[PDB]
Amino acid sequence: IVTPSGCGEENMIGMTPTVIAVHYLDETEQWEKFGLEKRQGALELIKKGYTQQLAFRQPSSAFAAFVKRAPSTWLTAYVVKVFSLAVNLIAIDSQVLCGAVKWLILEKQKPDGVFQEDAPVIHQEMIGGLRNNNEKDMALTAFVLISLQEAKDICEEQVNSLPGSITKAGDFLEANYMNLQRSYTVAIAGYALAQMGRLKGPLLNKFLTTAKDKNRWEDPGKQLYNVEATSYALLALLQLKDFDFVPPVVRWLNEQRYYGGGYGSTQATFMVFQALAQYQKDAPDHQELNLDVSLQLPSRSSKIT
Amino acid sequence: DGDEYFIGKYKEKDETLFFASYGLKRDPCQIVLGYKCSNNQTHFVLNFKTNKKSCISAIKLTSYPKINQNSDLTRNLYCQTGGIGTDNCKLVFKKRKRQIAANIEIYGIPAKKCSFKDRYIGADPLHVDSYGLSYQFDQEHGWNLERNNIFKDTRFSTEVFYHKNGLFNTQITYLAEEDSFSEAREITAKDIKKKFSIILPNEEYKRISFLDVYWFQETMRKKPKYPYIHYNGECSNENKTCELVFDTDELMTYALVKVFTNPESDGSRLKEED
Amino acid sequence: SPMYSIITPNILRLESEETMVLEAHAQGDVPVTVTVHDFPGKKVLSSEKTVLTPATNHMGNVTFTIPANREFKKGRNKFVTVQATFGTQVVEKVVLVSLQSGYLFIQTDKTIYTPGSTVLYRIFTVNHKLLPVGRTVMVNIENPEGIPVKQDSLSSQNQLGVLPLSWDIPELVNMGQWKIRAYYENSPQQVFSTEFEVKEYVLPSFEVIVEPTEKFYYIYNEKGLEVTITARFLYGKKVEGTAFVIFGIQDGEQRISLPESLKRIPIEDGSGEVVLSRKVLLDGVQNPRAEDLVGKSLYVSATVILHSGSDMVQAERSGIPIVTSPYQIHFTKTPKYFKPGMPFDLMVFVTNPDGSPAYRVPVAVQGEDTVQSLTQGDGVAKLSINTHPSQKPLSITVRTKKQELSEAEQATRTMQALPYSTVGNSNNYLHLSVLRTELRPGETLNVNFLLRMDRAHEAKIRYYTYLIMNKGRLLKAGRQVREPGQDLVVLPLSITTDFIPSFRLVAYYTLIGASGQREVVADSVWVDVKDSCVGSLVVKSGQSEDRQPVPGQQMTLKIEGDHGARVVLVAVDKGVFVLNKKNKLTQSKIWDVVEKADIGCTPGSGKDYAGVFSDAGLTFTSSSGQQTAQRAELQCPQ
Ligand SMILES: *[C@@H]1O[C@H](CO)[C@@H](O[C@@H]2O[C@H](CO)[C@@H](O[C@@H]3O[C@H](CO)[C@@H](O)[C@H](O)[C@@H]3O)[C@H](O)[C@H]2NC(C)=O)[C@H](O)[C@H]1NC(C)=O
Ligand SMILES: *[C@@H]1O[C@H](CO[C@@H]2O[C@H](CO)[C@@H](O[C@@H]3O[C@H](CO)[C@@H](O)[C@H](O)[C@@H]3O)[C@H](O)[C@H]2NC(C)=O)[C@@H](O)[C@H](O)[C@H]1NC(C)=O
Repeated sequence: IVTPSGCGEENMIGMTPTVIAVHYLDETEQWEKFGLEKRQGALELIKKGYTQQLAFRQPSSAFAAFVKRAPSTWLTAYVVKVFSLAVNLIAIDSQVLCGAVKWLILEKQKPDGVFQEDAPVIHQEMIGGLRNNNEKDMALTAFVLISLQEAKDICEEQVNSLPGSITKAGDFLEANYMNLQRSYTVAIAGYALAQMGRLKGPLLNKFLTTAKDKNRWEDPGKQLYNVEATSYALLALLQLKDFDFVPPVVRWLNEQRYYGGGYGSTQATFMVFQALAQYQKDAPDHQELNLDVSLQLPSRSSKIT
Repeated sequence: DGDEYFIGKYKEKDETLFFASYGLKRDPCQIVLGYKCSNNQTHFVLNFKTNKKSCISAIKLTSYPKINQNSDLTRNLYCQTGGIGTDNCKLVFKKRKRQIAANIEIYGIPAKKCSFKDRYIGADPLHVDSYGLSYQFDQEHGWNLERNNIFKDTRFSTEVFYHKNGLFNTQITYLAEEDSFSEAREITAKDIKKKFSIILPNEEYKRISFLDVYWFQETMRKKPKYPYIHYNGECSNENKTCELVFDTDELMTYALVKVFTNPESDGSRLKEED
Repeated sequence: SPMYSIITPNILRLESEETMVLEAHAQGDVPVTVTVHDFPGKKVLSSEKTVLTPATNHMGNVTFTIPANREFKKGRNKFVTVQATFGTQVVEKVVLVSLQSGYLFIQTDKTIYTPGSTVLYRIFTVNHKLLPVGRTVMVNIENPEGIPVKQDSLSSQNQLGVLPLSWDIPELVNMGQWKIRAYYENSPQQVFSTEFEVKEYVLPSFEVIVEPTEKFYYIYNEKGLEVTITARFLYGKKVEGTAFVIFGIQDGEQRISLPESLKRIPIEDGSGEVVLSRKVLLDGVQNPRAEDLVGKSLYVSATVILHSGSDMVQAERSGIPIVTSPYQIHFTKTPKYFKPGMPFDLMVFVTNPDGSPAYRVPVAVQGEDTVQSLTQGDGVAKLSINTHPSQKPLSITVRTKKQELSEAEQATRTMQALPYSTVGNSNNYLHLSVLRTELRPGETLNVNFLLRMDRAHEAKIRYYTYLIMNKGRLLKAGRQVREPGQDLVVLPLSITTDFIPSFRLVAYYTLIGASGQREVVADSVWVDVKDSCVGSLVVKSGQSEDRQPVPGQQMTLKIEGDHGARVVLVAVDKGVFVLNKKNKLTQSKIWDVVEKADIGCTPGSGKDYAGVFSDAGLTFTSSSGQQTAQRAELQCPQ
């Protein structure tokens, strides 16, 4: 729980952990040992931060740190995803988010379907995995595609090019999955492709064999990357509904016991918490069991089923 | 193996409303989970009704022992009230002196996405219709033909009526080989009244050439009273939106329509017959 | 400044009626809107509006009904956020909902069955008002191993609470304790049980009871233990036969028999006289000290054979206690907190050491003198002791001054009491002490509102608001003015048939603690009523008791009951009670089930006002920020 204060960029850093904690508690049904309506104050501060973010609105129906500064594509996608994930507690602006989605699709995207950013964010802590300038373009495209698919459930009646942009991005990233070096980008690209269902065959090989030790997508520094990639894997498996590899990685997750804290350890925490929330929501208490047991007797004509 | 009678299309990814084995020689049945019977020498009626927010998708009855009689000569299963797409139907099945047992499973799908467009279309509808039978054409005029292996009935001249797996089917009027299938439309239960109409595009590449209708309807008797489906006006090139009205003696439960388009069509199709 | 607060029950049930109370301390017509919406999140369930009346001093006689929702469903339990707004300010609180939507009373026609018969049972689906309600029930019949052999699901819509079901026992079946487990369709954890025998038996022709002249046992008896045999036919006549009597000791999960005390006696005209000598009992065990038998009970197993050698009636009076003192003291219905300065009455429950209440027995104190009382039919005595005004804890024991008895046979037990945490050291308490008598419907109870404030601000308490909590609901509310100069007021409450089995009478009033600051002083007292029916259902014969009934004859039964009630009859032989009298339906069982499911277990007067209401089962919240805790389970701890 951190008080939301600062500029447009700083408000996200201030109020993101409270938002992720509130959603995780809501989905996990573990509110009984958190404070007995501390959610009231948490959501009041969240609404205050939402009003502060709205105060820096731009004519393009997007959001940014400065009123005069052009919005960033990654920042717009992150804001859209965060506001779309919170559509069950408080009222959220509908037309503004749809306009931001249309601006991202029609303007901040090449005709081939590749999204390109022009204004990098001021702060260097919330960038996450984009610090290394090796595969920035396709990583940005995948993140934008994920945010757009997350927001697809509402703004479809206001955007008509969204299915076309999604198809273009998926068909373009299908052929680029074999030319990736860093591991966590491989994981996130696999998750993005599996979101629609374009992760099958040799791609899974790169998810299984190319990964180091089949469970850790480690990189020099930024340990959170690992769990981030971990979460991606779970989501992909949860999209494919496979129980072969999920329990071991879930058990490995609990051995870390990380709850944020540090320099720019916010985006990864949000992604892992939302992945865990989806995991809890989708995974049943058991595995599928539906038997249809019949028997036949040489003395009875009917089949007893 | 057993005699399997089908209403609707089976789906492998859905759940069953219930499943019970019924002794057809019992008088009366056992009320399982709260559903009533009516058993006679010639009839077996199940007044099933569910208490879940879902709509019936299919019904399958398996009769024992297997008796070598074709199922397409007449009709055996039908929901007298309601039917497929509703939450309950009065399911009537006619028995025989040899059949002594039955096994009834009924499937339902969530009422939210209560649609059948994903199962009656198949992969390629261009050559295969909803019945799963291939299309046959004649070289006399390069058009379609007629099938004579299922249950059919006629009332007036040039009237087509087909009944298979609880599906009632009609074609107006005939289809050419070179025509390209465009799309399809569905009608839910909430949009169904005693009389209703449709509006379809008839401009540029969307010129109407051939239409087909598949539906599920109720019966008050073993012999049904077919709805009086007739086209109103002329689907000419001038009127941009063509319309079609339906007059029903018995209330319908589901409706599916497929659209066939050909810009080169003249808007009229009829053989040189009188 | 105008002052506002909320009064709500600690737990509310789905598909029922709940009542909250509002008070204004703000004369004037002010509307209040109460909104119930689900938790977690903000999704609306219900909304009600009501305007207060200055002429009525603004009591909240406002109710709501929680919707019969369906998406409430697994995982951890669920909470509900209840909100109130009197136009200008907002007060909300978290409350717990209960899957225990009601009670299911499964009653079978018998207790023991044979393979090849029919189990007939009725499920009575009541709600927390013991009233018929329509729900859906899932019933399972479990074998003695623990796996169901049949399951069913019925509905109680327009059935008036009676769900009659049946089951056929196969002729090739397993013998033992068969179970019926029925629970509401919405609550899979609300399992109600009914265990019945399946055995290969035959009807006994008489009941034998073995009764002691002294219902306990004493270590230092110089004569022995005398038990007598009453073998009477099930139609109330007298027998002629012989009997075999053996004894034993009821240790931990075992039974030790004494073949030396294997006696045979002639039952002389439905009577026997068996004497167990002390030497035989001493020789039964190998303990040099008899005092080591304290804490263990004996059992007498008798078996009476008729002179015809026909029937075989083995009866056991298990649990004959061996105690130095024949009286045992309890603190079950006595609070664990004492009131300094205020006289602290104690609810004394002295009984025979196996739970049966005593009678005409006094109570004594080590230091106090000349103070004694008497025990009425229920088994509760009364006393009054003045307490130390300081913070010294009080630990006292109950002694007995019964005549014709030795001073070494007086029981004792140390009791721990904790001082109340008065806010601001105001020394302001509350005591709703009631005179202990036999409470009956249609009578008047003179409830006393004991008061102890200071002369500085005693005259500023204009009125007292009392609330009655019965079966976990606010039964009634009321007010009584308190003019200055009065230290005691009496409320002649007309106790009706709706106060059964008990009622927590809690009282609350506002206060200012030493500087312009809001406080609430409140307390509740446990009051129990004699446990008769809420209605009046009796059965008798319409004849004039001319002569005895004869087999095959008709009698015109007379049944007296309510109007619009559905009475179900069951005629069952007492031979099943001979073979197995366990698990029988009685109104006392119904009231015990209610009490075990009641929201309160501690008598009241907790550490603080929040503890006071937690014991009383209430949630108070106001704009000042004062709030109580919450509980998530269904039954009280331990
Ligand atoms: C054998 O039993 C079946 C039922 O299991 C009988 O079928 C039922 O027959 C009755 C009377 O013929 C039909 O009732 C009709 O109801 C309409 C409603 O308006 C009414 O207008 C008609 O005049 C008639 O009373 C009922 O619909 C029918 N049920 C089905 C499912 O067909 C059958 O008649 C019996 N055969 C015998 C007794 O020979
Ligand atoms: C496309 O529309 C065609 C014409 O519409 C029908 O006919 C007349 C116009 O020809 C419509 O208006 C009527 O005009 C009359 C004067 O001729 C008026 O007296 C009358 O009150 C009415 O206003 C009429 O509403 C419309 N329907 C009918 C049933 O007449 C039609 O002929 C074509 O079939 C249609 N194309 C389709 C249906 O595919």
